[PDB]
Amino acid sequence: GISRDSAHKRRATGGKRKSLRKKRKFELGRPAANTKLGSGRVHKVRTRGGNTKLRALRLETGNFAWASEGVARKTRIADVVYNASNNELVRTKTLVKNSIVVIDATPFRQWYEAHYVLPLGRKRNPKHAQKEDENDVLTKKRSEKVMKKYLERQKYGKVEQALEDQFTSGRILACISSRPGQCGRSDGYILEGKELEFYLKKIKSKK
Amino acid sequence: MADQNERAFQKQFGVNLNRKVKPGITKKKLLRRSRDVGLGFKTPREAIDGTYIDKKCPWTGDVRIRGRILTGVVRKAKMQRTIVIRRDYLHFVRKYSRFEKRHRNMSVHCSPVFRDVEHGDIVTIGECRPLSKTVRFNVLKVSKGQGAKKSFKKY
Amino acid sequence: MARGPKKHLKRLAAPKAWMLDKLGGVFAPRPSTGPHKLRESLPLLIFLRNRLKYALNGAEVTKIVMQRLVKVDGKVRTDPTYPAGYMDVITLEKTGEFFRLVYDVKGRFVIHRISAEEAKYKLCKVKKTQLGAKGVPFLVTHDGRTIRYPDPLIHANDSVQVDIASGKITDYIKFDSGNLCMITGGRNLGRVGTVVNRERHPGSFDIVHIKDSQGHVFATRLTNVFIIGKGNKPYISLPKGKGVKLSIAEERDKRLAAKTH
RNA sequence: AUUCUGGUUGAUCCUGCCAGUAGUUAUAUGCUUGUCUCAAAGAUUAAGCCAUGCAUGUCUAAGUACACACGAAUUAAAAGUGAAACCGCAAAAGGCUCAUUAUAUCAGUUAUGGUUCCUUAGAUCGUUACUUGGAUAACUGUGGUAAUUCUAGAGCUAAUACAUGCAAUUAAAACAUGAACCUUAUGGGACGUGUGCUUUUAUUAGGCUAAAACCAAGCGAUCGCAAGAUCGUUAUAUUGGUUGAACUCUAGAUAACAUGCAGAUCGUAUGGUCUUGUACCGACGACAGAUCUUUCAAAUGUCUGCCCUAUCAACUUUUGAUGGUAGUAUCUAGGACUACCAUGGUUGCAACGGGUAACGGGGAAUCAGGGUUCGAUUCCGGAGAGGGAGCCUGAGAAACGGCUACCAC
RNA sequence: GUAUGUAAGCGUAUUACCGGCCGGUACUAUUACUUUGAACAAAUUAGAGUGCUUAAAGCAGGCUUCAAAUGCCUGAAUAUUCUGUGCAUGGGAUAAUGAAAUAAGACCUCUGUUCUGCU
RNA sequence: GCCCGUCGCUACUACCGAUUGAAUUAUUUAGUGAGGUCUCCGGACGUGAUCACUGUGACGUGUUACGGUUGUUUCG
RNA sequence: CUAGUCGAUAGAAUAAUGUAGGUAAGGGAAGUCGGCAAAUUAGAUCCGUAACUUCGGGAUAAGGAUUGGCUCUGAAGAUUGAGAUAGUCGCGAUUAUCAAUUAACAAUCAAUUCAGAACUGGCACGGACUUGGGGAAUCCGACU
Repeated sequence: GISRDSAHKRRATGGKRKSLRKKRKFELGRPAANTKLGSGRVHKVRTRGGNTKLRALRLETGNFAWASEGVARKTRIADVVYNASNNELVRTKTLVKNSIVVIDATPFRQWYEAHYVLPLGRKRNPKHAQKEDENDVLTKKRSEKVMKKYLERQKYGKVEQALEDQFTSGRILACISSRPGQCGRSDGYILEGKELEFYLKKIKSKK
Repeated sequence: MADQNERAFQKQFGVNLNRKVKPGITKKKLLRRSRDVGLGFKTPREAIDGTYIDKKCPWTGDVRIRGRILTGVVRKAKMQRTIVIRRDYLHFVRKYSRFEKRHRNMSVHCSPVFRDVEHGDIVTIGECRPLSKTVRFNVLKVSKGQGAKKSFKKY
Repeated sequence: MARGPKKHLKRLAAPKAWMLDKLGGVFAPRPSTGPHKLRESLPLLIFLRNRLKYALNGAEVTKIVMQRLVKVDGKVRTDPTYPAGYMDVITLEKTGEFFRLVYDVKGRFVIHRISAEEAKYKLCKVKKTQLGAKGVPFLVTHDGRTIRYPDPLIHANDSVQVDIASGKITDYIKFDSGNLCMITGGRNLGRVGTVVNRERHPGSFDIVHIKDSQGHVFATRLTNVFIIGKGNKPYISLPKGKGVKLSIAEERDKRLAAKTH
């Protein structure tokens, strides 16, 4: 294998410090995940003894947080549009850390209608004019405190219009925050404020 | 210096725009938790209201300054966010009880809050975590930086 | 953990405050990861065989600790090479032994007996004050003993007095320049009191300026102090004459005074 | 003992040496050689090859016994011994080596807020078979092979081995939310669930000078019939730390996420309980595991300090050179390494280059100091088991009295 | 009588405050140098003790005890090679460095004719 | 009186040398690959469920209790 | 393609030798006066370059790797820059300053050569054509 030490790499002015204790077991690193977006597989391996680090391969889904509240919802990752550095990881569609991935916009719609009674996004009327079962679970009037609690609530549904265009189309972007190669998950959060409006210039203008 | 020029996006990790629902309104006049070293060194005022990102910055990154603390002089500053400083000392021989002019050279990293450091300015130095293959220090304070003769004066 | 973990220790590399011999043997006892550190501890094979001199050889120790005679700090500690460091109470009831560990004027250890009531309590330092362990609060002592939920005014770098048969704290004293102290493991180690000054180094390792009762000033780093009481007010029975660190001629004065010739 | 002595020259004095005599744990060898107190070691050339020998397992009252080998059998006790055989941990310590290596190893002072960890312990488990499943060694028996150093088929049989999980494995409670409620407010939910521990981000508060004017609730209370506007004191702008601070730490909260886990163990010695209900109870553990602390640690950094040459004066980016930044791996820093980016680190203060019959060091021998020589070799530290290289298992080797390759013999 | 080698007063940050001349606290251009130090394995060297019969050792042993031994202890120190760099402190000679000449001479400060507010 | 140098004798040293020379050295540019770890896949045998095979225990013969050199689609 | 030619005696027939274009399992100069006919090399990019030099070479030295088709991203330009701001008429129509912009901005059109990467095939790759074998020496004559 190849170790992760300084066995290579001539010292600071050019010359070659040659050998000095050829090899050690602990000082090595293994071949990486290279996790394509797939159908959710996983593998177990020994680490430095006792610890069980879990890597990911051929992964499908994950749970992803929200910005202004920290609302973590699990949903199927659809696809990818962008990775941060290696375009030769973009084209093969490989799951890495904090790359620009589009996910779902589905479960955040139904989860939020307690606080965000106005449904996000605006679904098409004349084919979805029937409710299965939307309009009753929006308000219901409750004859009680919770609808009255939702009156001083829904004062925070002043969200960004760009995701409101994106929620009504049903494909939101997000940023997978955790490490795929340390715990075997795809855990993240939606980019909302400033890097959301930034990276579309990195995508739609380069489209 | 930066208008966030990067092929990815750069941001100080650990903060988020939380907009309406909040315990009170903790504006803090900027969403940037600027820490301090607290070892007697005053913080630079530009660090708190900075737009620079600099994950390896000792004030604003995932860094806590460790080790010892020293002073010295700087020679080269071409490389990015990184200057080339120089220290002086002596050596005690056995044959003569006499001394010499030898020196070492440690390359060091800069936050851009000490923008425009030149030859031969005077810069104190403090230690931190390894950055990349040589850099285990970080610049503390432009303390004097004054050559009253050749370097530090306009013309 | 790499090709080790150094499961031996030969002659001449043990700390020579053990009063360890040279001839014949080629090894130290090498204690096993107990409630104190390596160079600070003082095990049973060192004390009982060579200075208490009630066990003749090492195989003589293999009976007495396995016949359950010696118990230290209430626990029997049946392993013979238990490290048994500083400020610990050797609770040997036969024939009423009751020993502890106080460092000498000469920095070594002394065969010295305490009382049974002095065996009930003991004094102990702390290193940090911790929040996060069960449930919210915690406190870590110096000797591997733990305190959960202490009184909230005792901060770190203090010395508290506990009953070993219980899990409570019976007394604590402050970190003040009017207190009786003990130096543990320095050049000036083994002097009682009588500190008046400290200078906080701005990063790091503040040394403390500790004087004696006769005006001789001395110092060491902060890892050696053991605050052992108030102004001329100890909390233990003391060893011989009070850590005074006299001259060699004054040490030769006891060579001529308290001798028969 | 801050010590000289002979020789040039016909004869003189001089610089200059050379020779002499001193010790020398520094090895050999020559001769001699009564007693003794102690006692260096196939390092040097050759890290060359090797017949045989041997340097490694271990059992307690207590993990598992069906051993005729039997103690015992009117204690079927089997507790003896347990040879076995599954297990438990260890086998990475020491000891042998100086062959590679040069600001590297190391010396020292020094970080781990930039990480992990076998075990002692120290707090440390009220979150529907219950005290379940199946299956194997020994043990027999059939064998085999050209083979002493290996090994099949069959019959079996256990667990503190494995698989699975309940009678308190239990929820009340506490408690978030929907919910019996109903009301204007430091007012109010009956109940369904949710309630362990870690994995994972995200969010939140993360270490806080003093008065009002004023106004949204209009709170105790005030104007007032009251609404509701005024003002106003106390608990209340109540999380830790070196206390040098995002220590992103075990803490506190929100939000979900997967995957396990949550002692079906045991004997000494039995008891309180007799309702003999084998219901309820003794200390225990050599016991197992999780949480944290601790200890011994190890592996990279931090500074200063290394031997010789100008017939080495400029070096390093082939395919990383020096930094940017994201990311990967890795137990973690990180050009460690991929990709994108900048055009740099270094040097006459002997840099890069070669060379050494050079492992560093604690240290060793000689005099008046200053020393120059060396120090393979019991202490310490770093390394290798023919030449080299991968790697299992485990906490821990890149291990060689473990295995694998090739190569040598 | 004399001497001066002694401390205070006196040609002046002999610092600001609360204390009984006397404690605590506001609170200082640097180095190199040197001061006392701190930290920092022995072992060896030096070596303090010490009649292993002496030595080289070694840390043993010494002891009305003589007729019982209860018979306390001394011990196993101390610094140099535990050179150095760097980490405290004393000191202000030497050795340089260091302001105020395209302009700061200051304001102890009621201090703003700035504004950053900050709880 | 010392004493200078070719020259020839004789011995020895060392250097230059056509011979593109001769062994040996520690690296090293690229040219095929042992053998492993990871991994795409493969998936013997050996099962548990199961359509289903049949006895008795059962049910209304079949199914299962109990099981089979049980076969077969089923699904792991 | 555009223009123009079948004009070279003929239908037939698989003998030598000759005439020219070839491949031939082994070894590869033994062959012969002699390595002469004849074979390998040939393009381009990437290194990698020895002795002797008049310091312009020798230099294509030698010594090598690499080279399809198909599917893509990365780069090298040109014209209008874009153009706030306040109102008018009735969103139509109408009236203006210029920082940041803006590095392949925002509209628009653009040559062609690069710089990489996935995947795949006689396992042949400049596929035919264009087109070099090389190396120490001697002796000439300098050279074109």
